[PDB]
Amino acid sequence: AAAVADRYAVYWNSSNPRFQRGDYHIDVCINDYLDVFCPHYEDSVPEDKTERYVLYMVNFDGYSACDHTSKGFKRWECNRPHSPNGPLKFSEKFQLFTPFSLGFEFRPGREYFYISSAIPDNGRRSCLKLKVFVRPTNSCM
Amino acid sequence: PANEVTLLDSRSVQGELGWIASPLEGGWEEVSIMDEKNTPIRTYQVCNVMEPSQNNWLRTDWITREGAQRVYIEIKFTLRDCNSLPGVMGTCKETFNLYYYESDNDKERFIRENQFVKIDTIAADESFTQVDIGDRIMKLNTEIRDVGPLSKKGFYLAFQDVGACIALVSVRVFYKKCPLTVRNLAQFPDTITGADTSSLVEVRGSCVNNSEEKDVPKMYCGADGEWLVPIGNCLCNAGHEERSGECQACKIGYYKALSTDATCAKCPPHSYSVWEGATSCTCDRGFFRADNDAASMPCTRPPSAPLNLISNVNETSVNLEWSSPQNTGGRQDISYNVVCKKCGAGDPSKCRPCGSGVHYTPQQNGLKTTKVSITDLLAHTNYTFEIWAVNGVSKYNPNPDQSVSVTVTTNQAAPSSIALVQAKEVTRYSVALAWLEPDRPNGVILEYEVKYYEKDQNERSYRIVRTAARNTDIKGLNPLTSYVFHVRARTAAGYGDFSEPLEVTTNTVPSRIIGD
Ligand SMILES: *[C@@H]1O[C@H](CO)[C@@H](O[C@@H]2O[C@H](CO)[C@@H](O)[C@H](O)[C@H]2NC(C)=O)[C@H](O)[C@H]1NC(C)=O
Ligand SMILES: *[C@@H]1O[C@H](CO)[C@@H](O[C@@H]2O[C@H](CO)[C@@H](O)[C@H](O)[C@H]2NC(C)=O)[C@H](O)[C@H]1NC(C)=O
Ligand SMILES: *[C@@H]1O[C@H](CO)[C@@H](O)[C@H](O)[C@H]1NC(C)=O
Repeated sequence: AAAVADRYAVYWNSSNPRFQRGDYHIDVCINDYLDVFCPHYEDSVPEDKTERYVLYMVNFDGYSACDHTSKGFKRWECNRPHSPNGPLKFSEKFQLFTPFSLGFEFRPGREYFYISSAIPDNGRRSCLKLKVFVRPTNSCM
Repeated sequence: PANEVTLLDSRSVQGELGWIASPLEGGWEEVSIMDEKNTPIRTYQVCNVMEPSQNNWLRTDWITREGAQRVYIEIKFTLRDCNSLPGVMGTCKETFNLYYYESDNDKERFIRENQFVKIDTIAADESFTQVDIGDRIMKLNTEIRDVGPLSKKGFYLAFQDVGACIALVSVRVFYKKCPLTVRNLAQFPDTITGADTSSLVEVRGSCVNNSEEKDVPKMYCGADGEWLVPIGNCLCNAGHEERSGECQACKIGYYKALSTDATCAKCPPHSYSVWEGATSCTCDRGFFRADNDAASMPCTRPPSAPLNLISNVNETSVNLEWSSPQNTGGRQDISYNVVCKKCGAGDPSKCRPCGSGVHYTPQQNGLKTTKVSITDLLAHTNYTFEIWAVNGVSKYNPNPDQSVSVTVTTNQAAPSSIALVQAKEVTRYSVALAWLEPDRPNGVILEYEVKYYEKDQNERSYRIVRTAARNTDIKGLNPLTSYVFHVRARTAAGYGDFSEPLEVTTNTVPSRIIGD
C-alpha cells in the first residue's frame, strides 16, 4: 500500500505487556493515526468470560489518577467482544484541524493521554493507560 | 417513520461499513467519533484545505433498490468555515459533490471514472468555527436529495471532495411507501411510491372480512407516502358492525338486520338474540309479530278480556257495549269479534250455534269500536254472547279469557194466531170449545180470550169470555142457531191475532145440566 503517514496500532487488553508498568507510550508525527483495537474473542466464549471497557481521553492529572471524571472526554466503547468482522477499532488522526465540530486537535511537541474504565465497573486505582507524544515538526517533515 | 423504507444506513451498518475511498490514503479517511446520540461511530472525514487541487472520492457499497423508483438520500454532516482555517488563501471550499450510478453489478471493485452522474452540489447552512469546537457546539447540517426513476437492480453513491474540511456523520438512503391501511372497510396493501415526486399510484382495495362492496374501492398513493383522497366503499354484512377497520359480529343482545343499516341496535321490547352476529331477534315467550311487520318493532301479545260488558235489550234485539281491555298487549290494531249461542239449564255449554241470517250491524267481526247492535232474532230464548278482544297477534295464541260472556234473556212480544180451534161438544144451548197453544207464543201466555156472535148479521151481538185454560164452555145460546167463534191469546206485549172463524150451529140435543 501507499503512505506518507504512519499508523500506530495498539491492542488494549490486559494480556498486553506494554501496559505492565503503566508506561505505554508512543511518539507520533502530525497526521499519523493511532488505531486502538478492542479485546475480541471466539464466538464460543461467554460474554462475561470477556474484557470490555470504555476509552477516555484525559489530561495529565487524570492520567496519574485513573480518573476520567472532570478530566476529559469519553471516546470509545470496547463492549462488543464478538464484533462481527475483527475487533472493534478506534481510529484517531493526530491532525491540526478537525473537520468534525466536536472532534479533536493536536499540536506538535505537546503530549496526550488515554485511560480506560471497565464494564466490570470496578473502581480502579489501576487502569490500562497510554501516553502519546506528538513530536516537533523538526523530527517529522 | 412507517412510510420510509431504508436501503442504507451508515450508523446501522453494525457489521462495519466498507466503502471505497480514492485515494485510499490522504483523502476521505474513516475516523472515530461521538454523535448526536452519543453513540461511538466510524465516519469519514476529509480536511485537505491547503492543497492546490483536490479530488477525493468516497463511494458506498452497492445499494439494492428493492422495487423503489424514487430514492431519497439524507446526509448529516459538519463543514468548517474557511475563515477558521489559518492561511488557507486560494483553495479552501465550503461545498461537496454528490453522485450516483446505477448498476446490476454488485461487485464493481473500482470507482468508475466517467459514468457517475451528479445529483447536486451540497452546501452547508451552519458552517462551523473555532468557537464551536471550543464550546462543543455541534453545528450539524442535514440535506436531502432524491434520484430516479431508477431502473437497475442497484446503485452506488459517491461524494467528491474538492477542498472542503468536512465530516460525514450519517448517510441514510431510503424510499417511500403508503403503508397498509383500511379505508371505508376496504384494505389497501403496502404500496411503493411511483417514479416521480408528483406520481400517484392507483390502488384497488379488497373488502374486509366480512363486508360487501357498494362502490369499487380505490385509493391513490402520494409521492410523500400519504394515501390520498379515496373513492368507493364496503358495507358491513348483516349481523356485523364497523369497529376500528373491521366488521365485527353484533354483541349478544344486539342485532343488525341489513347491510344498509348503520350499526348494531339492541333487541326491541319482548325480543331477544341469544347469538352474536344476530340479523333478527327471536321473540320472547308468548310474544309475536304480525305478517305486516318490522323486526325493529317490538313483539306484542294477545290482549286481556274486554271490560264492563254492558247489555241493553229490546223485544227481539240486543244492543251491546264494552270497554277497552286492561292490557292491550299492546297495539293500536285491537278489534273485536262477536259470537252468538243458545242455552238454558244446559249450564254444561250445550249450545247450538244459532247460526242464521241475523245482523250484527255494523260488522260482527274485526270491529274497531266498542259497540254492536244485534237484530232479527227469536223472542223468548236465552242468547249468549262472547265478545273477543283481538289484535294483529293472538291468531298465534288464542284463548277464551281474551273474551267475556253475557248470558242474556230476550224481550217478549204479542203472540201468533191459534189456527186450530175445535168444537168438542154441541148441545141445544151450549158449545164447548178447545184450542191449541199458538205456534209462536213469543213469551209467557197469560190468558186466552174468546169472541163470538151469531152468523146472521141481523140481530147480532158480540160477546167475550176470558180464561187461563185452553178450553171453555159457552152456555145460554139459542137452539138450532149458527154461531161464529174466534180465539186469541195474550202476553204482556199484547193480543195475538184472532183465529180463523169457527162456525158451529147449535142442535136439539138435550142439556144434561138441565135434566129431568
Ligand atoms: C490481546 O492483545 C494481544 C497483543 O497484546 C493481541 O495479540 C495480537 O493479535 C493480533 C491480531 O490478531 C496479531 O496480528 C498480533 O500479532 C497478536 N500479538 C500477539 C502477541 O499475540 C490479542 O489478539 C488480543 N486478544 C484479545 C482476545 O483480547
Ligand atoms: C232462559 O234461561 C233460563 C236458564 O238460565 C231458563 O230458566 C231459568 O231457570 C231458573 C231456575 O234455574 C229460573 O230462575 C227461571 O225459571 C229461569 N231464569 C230466569 C232468569 O227467568 C229460561 O226458561 C230460559 N228462557 C227461554 C225462553 O228459554
Ligand atoms: C227494537 O229496536 C230496533 C233497533 O233500534 C228497532 O228497529 C225496533 O223498531 C225496536 N222495536 C220496538 C221499539 O218496539
